[PDB]
Amino acid sequence: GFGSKPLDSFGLNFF
Repeated sequence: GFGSKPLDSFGLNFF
């Protein structure tokens, strides 16, 4: 997603 977490479809996961 986009945010401070590990992997997501858009890189690093949202909050």
